[PDB]
Amino acid sequence: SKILTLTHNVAHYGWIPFVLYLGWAHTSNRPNFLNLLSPLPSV
Amino acid sequence: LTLTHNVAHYGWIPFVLYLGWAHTSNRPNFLNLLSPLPSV
Amino acid sequence: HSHRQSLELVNPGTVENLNKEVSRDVFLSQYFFTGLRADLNKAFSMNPAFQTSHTFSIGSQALPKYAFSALFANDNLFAQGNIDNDLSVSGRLNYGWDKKNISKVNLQISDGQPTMCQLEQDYQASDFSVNVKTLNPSFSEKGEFTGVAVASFLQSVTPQLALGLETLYSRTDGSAPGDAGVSYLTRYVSKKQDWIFSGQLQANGALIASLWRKVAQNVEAGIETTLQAGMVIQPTVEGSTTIGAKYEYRQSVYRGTLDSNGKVACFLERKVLPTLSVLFCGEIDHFKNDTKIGCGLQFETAGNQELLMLQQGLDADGNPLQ
Amino acid sequence: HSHRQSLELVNPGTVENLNKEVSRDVFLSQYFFTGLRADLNKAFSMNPAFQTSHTFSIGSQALPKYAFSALFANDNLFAQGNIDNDLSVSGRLNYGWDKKNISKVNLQISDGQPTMCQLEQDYQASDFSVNVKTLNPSFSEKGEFTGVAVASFLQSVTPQLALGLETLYSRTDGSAPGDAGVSYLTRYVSKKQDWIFSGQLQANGALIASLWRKVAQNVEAGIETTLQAGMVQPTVEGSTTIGAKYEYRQSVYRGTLDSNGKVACFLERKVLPTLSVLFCGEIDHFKNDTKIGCGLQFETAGNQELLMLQQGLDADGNPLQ
Amino acid sequence: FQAFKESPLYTIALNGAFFVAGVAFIQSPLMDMLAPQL
Amino acid sequence: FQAFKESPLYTIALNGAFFVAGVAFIQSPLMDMLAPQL
Amino acid sequence: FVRNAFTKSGNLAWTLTTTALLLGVPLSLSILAEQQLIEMEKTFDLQSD
Amino acid sequence: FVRNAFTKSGNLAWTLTTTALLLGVPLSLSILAEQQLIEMEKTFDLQSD
Amino acid sequence: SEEEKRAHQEQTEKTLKQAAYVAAFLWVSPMIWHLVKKQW
Amino acid sequence: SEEEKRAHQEQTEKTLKQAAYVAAFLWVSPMIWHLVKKQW
Ligand SMILES: CCCCCCCCCCC
Ligand SMILES: CCCCCCCCCCC
Ligand SMILES: CCCCCCCCCCC
Repeated sequence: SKILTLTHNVAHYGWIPFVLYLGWAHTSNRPNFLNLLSPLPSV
Repeated sequence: LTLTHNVAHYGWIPFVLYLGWAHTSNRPNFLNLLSPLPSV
Repeated sequence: HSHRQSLELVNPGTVENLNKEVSRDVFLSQYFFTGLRADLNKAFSMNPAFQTSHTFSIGSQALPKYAFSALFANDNLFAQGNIDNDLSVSGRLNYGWDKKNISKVNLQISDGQPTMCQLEQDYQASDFSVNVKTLNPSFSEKGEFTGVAVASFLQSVTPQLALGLETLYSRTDGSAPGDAGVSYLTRYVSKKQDWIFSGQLQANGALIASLWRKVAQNVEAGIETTLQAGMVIQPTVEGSTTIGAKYEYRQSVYRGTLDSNGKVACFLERKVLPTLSVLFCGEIDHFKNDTKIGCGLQFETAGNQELLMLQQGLDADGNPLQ
Repeated sequence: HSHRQSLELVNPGTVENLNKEVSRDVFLSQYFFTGLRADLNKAFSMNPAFQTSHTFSIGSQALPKYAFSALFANDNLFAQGNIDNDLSVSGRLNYGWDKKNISKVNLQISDGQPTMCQLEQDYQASDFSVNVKTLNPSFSEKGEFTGVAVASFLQSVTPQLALGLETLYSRTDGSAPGDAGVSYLTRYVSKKQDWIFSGQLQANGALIASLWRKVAQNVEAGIETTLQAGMVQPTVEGSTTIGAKYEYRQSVYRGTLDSNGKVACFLERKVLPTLSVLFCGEIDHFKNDTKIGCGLQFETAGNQELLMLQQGLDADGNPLQ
Repeated sequence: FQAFKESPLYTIALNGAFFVAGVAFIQSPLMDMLAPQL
Repeated sequence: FQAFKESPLYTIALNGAFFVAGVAFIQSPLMDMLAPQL
Repeated sequence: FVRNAFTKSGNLAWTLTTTALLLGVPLSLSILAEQQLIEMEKTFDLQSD
Repeated sequence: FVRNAFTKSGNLAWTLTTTALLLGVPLSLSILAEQQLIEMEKTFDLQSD
Repeated sequence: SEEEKRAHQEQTEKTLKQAAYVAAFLWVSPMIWHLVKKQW
Repeated sequence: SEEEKRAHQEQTEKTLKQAAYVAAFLWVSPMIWHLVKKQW
């Protein structure tokens, strides 16, 4: 695709957002971005 | 006694051990005095 | 070909798990670290298994200064990502077409260095196990394979004995002919399954032998011997022998090791809380007169109230398990 | 000398203990080590106080690999010996003529090295303290003193304020004339005795100021500032450190921050009545390195009475109080 | 300015400020909140 | 022989003897004695 | 300069986190052991009556 | 030759002692914690009957 | 030169084919063991 | 250089005598401060 040809040297930084989104779409609580990224017991 | 000056400092720790040993009521033996194990 | 079910052979393990009980359970090579370490991890789900992690380290050459991770795993998928403080990204993707057929992809991308890749296909049949993988594949102009390809096969010849072999093929530059190498494998498990023997006869002249034994319900023991042959125009054989034991309880795991080169080591994990444990490892090399110390901690949290209560043990409304 | 007894002054302590509470109780410079360590003590008496010790160590430059020690101490005598691996023998001998007049000897004899000696006389009056100390004395054939000689004086001028001074005289070579230096001291203890200030004006241009405070019955705190003067053109070298100590029934914690970027901690946990486990760790944020030490201490006894007493069950009788 | 940062007076001023602020923190009631009641 | 001690057969025999002695010790009841009843 | 402002904040967060962990974990263990001793002695005093 | 044998014996006793200390102190701590857990469970069993 | 590459390639191809034959014999082997054990 | 050493020795002797003088003044200090506090 054109997007894959335009961005190839920075396309590997979107892998960990994809794993975070895949985990987030299966949770019943569905926490926010800072709750996903923080190590504290956010609940 | 003045010609043994070079090795006379190895008798200080036996003197402290004897000073302690003469004041104990138990009076343990030499191997027990030098043994870390409880060893009453 | 009719009495295989009459023979009633079971599937052996994988070639990767040939000496798992000695190498990765009793011995402390996979657990030893140096310096100070802190690993904080959080769990958001349990049946689709979503987790994140943070790692802090100082005083070691292997571990990064900081790393962030995330993993997701349902019954036929496993994804993982990881990024360091030098901005190196690692990925992983296992997909199981069945419970006997798994395809694995493993990438590693860092700036200023070439991209590392690794592909693998695993197949576990009723009484044998095949595994073919490929480390750093590439192709030339004419269409010649470059990099190293490994294939292995393991077969149960009797309900306790297993025999196998493993082939290798490395062609580094692509303007030279490739190499080859064949290993030979053996694994014998006792009838009571209380001791396991495993031996290898590798392509690079090595020879590894291992023995595991389960002493009590809390104590295991192991011994491993490695002999490696080489050249200086003269023969040269380098040998080693390691012996160890593992004691596991409800609140602590202990591992201790002796070596024939004059090294003694220990590893202790001490669970001072249901969500907090303290690690200690120490070594003494009696041949060189030096030591290594590591101290660390592990902290587990949760991302919702049900998981918080379950990992505390209070369960629903302060009523524990039964 | 008529109204001193109406003034009602007290003894101001010693010069050596001028900042004892900050420097040797709250801070962890005397306790920090690196590597692995083990101490095995053994007691034979309590009122005449006879003890032995064994020490094992690996991974540090300060500690020796092995050392054996023994000490004896009654109400007016103190003897101590110590031998390491490689055969370095060290000795110590105090003797109190009175309860306030102590003479001290201190020898250290190692092979291939000159003998080190140190003499000291300590005197504590009703409202002042004197201390004369000679480090490595020598005399030539002509009759010239060679070595270091220190004399101190500390006077209580108020029930809370103490002032004093310290004089040094060092003549190393014996051919060139020696040099002298004068320090000035100050110690102020509060009226309720919950905070203490100490200050020094050293002969090397240094300036040390300290403050101690007892926050609760288990918590103490401290802060110390050092300014050094050097000629590298004048240069000033300085550090400021702050710390706290938490004492409980079976654990002592010490933790320290520093203005050069270092943090450190020290923990001693008594896992048994006769066993302790020590941990100390340091992170230097300016240089990005670390130090770790782990060790243990074991205390035993040499007779049944002391063995039962340190276990806590005094024979058939109850522990009671 | 940047000429004052290389002067020897900067170390003296910085360590004096550190000592005064630390003494004021230690004698404050903020130090009492760091002692647990147990 | 000291000439035997320079051979690779010395290391082979030493590690083989260590392995068979360790296997005999592990399968002996001394290893059962090394596990406390608790 | 924006990324130069971000990198120093990341390093500052790393230093604050590791300083707080090293100074705080052993003190927390000490306070936990003291709380368990107080609870055990209170249960003994309740068993006395 | 007697002093060399004494040197070898002392240098062997040091290695045996430090090996025994490093291997046996954390195992002893682990066994001690297990015994205290079993004793606490026995007190809970005595309270539960 | 070039003539030593053919010997190396022939030897490596021979090694790979020998490994394949050993794997086939290993797959056959349980029935052979059963036949020998039932005969004796 | 013997006349250079006499200035150094004179200076160190003067330093020691000045230290003795301020020690004597420190000993007589509490009565002086008591008189000042009582008069003031
Ligand atoms: C090397 C000194 C050991 C002790 C000697 C003193 C013995 C005193 C005997 C009193 C009759
Ligand atoms: C009585 C001899 C041992 C004590 C030392 C006294 C001298 C004091 C130090 C030198 C002035
Ligand atoms: C040659 C391998 C080891 C032989 C001995 C096995 C253990 C037998 C039981 C020992 C009591």
